[PDB]
Amino acid sequence: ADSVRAYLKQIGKVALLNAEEEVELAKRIEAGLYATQKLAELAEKGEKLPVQQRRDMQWICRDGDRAKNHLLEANLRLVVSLAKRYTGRGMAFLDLIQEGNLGLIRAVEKFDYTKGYKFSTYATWWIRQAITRAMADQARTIRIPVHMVEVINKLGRIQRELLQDLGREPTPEELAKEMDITPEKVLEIQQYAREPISLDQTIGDEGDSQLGDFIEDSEAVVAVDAVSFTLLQDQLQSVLETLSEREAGVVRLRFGLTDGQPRTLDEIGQVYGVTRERIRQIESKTMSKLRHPSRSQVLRDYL
Amino acid sequence: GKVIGIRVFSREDDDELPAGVNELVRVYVAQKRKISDGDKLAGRHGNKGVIGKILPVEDMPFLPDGTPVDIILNTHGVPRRMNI
Amino acid sequence: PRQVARYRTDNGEEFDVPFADDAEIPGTWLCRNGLEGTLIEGDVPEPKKVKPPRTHWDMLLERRSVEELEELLKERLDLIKAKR
Amino acid sequence: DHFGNRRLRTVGELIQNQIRVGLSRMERVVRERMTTQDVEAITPQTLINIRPVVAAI
DNA sequence: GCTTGACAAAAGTGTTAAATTGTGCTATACT
Repeated sequence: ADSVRAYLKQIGKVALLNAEEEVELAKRIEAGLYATQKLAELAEKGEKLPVQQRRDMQWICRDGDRAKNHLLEANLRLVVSLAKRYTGRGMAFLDLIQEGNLGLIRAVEKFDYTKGYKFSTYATWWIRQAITRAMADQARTIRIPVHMVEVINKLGRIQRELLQDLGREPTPEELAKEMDITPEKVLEIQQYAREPISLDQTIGDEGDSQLGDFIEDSEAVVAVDAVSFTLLQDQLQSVLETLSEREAGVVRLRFGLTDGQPRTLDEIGQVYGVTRERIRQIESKTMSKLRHPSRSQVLRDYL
Repeated sequence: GKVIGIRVFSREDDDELPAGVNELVRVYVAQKRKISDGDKLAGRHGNKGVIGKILPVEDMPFLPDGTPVDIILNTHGVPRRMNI
Repeated sequence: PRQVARYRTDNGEEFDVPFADDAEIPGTWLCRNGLEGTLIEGDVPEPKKVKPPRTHWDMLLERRSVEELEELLKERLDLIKAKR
Repeated sequence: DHFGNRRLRTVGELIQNQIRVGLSRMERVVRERMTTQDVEAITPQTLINIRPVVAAI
């Protein structure tokens, strides 16, 4: 019927461990890693080992991995008991659990049986950190680096504390002072904290229309402009006719009317085979010719 | 219409605007709406209807005083419907 | 102006990626397949980051000295021998 | 059911009920906070996070 | 109608110093 129900029915099958069992599995795991590394190093160093012993070490690995899997499957309950507290914060319960299990896996990889501390003591750190670190990396549709998620929560903490002391929402100055940062920074920070809204929401009454329907596509073509723009190209064509054959081409290349990419004086002078200063001189005269009332009066309307 | 008032909320002037907002101004425009053909009139008895036309006061059914009538209402209330 | 470069994916699929004639041609290209592809002609100079991802062995070596591990392995082996 | 069985919440009353949700869930936060927090090292200000209260109204 | 050398601004390019960003970690016990 329900999935989260199923996961619990299976982890509940595994038998919890006592302090003594944890160390034994811990030992078997470390023996499994060293045994596996020893076999790999001996081939690198051109060394051999007793046949029977070498085959014994290989089995140490099979027993080591069973220890690793067994250790995890026992403390899965601990992951859930920690994952309950972070529900409703923008992350599905299961996702919290799985991320907790990821943290749990690392704890097993770094746990130390020689310290004599109960396993749950050191695993809670990693499992806890694994979940929190996950939320900062996944809870927001627009991701924010953990350090920024870190400061945002710190600011909200100061805000909530300052809110409780003063009896009024602390201003950017009060909030910046207590946090030892510029008021403009807290403002820039307060902009980052905002989360997006759903276009598929229904702002119209009784589902008359979703919110997305009211969004303009400002990039869409404007029919009247595409026609005026087309008439402007045609009108410039005539204006180009009044200029010199070479003089018209210089204006085209200088602004890129023909190929759509402008050209510097040198490049323009390179196609006409003259100095880059000569092109500068020619262009200036074209503009003067273009500013003449006869040639220029027609194009003012196009602003 | 005409512009009545303007409310300017700046940032230099401390004020208090949502994060990022520098200046906030609102303009209030008023309009004097003459009763125009198409508007919806109605009495207190549920009778309602639009303004189909507005005749000059000259060509309007007027009493012997020369006192023109203001509005001409057809007999909406069919029998049984009443609207007494 | 268009340069036509072909990359080869690990699974065996090939892709054509048009580039500009003037610009440099990369040696590896993120392809439609979703995998990295090496170009066929032009030499690769592929400077692999060569960052070895941290493994469980690295986390164990930094707490157990090889001697402590050797002693543990003897305990385990002396234990398996006894079981026989 | 019957017509007379209608109660009719007044403005002040249905406002109070919304406060109940704010206070009750505020106590649900203080219960969790006091266990993890060190004893005598916490005060009403540290245990009380009125966010669900103000956000409720 | 064109070019020269000056000069400048503007555009790049290589070399460095912040800053930004991602990952690892925290050992009473806690299932």
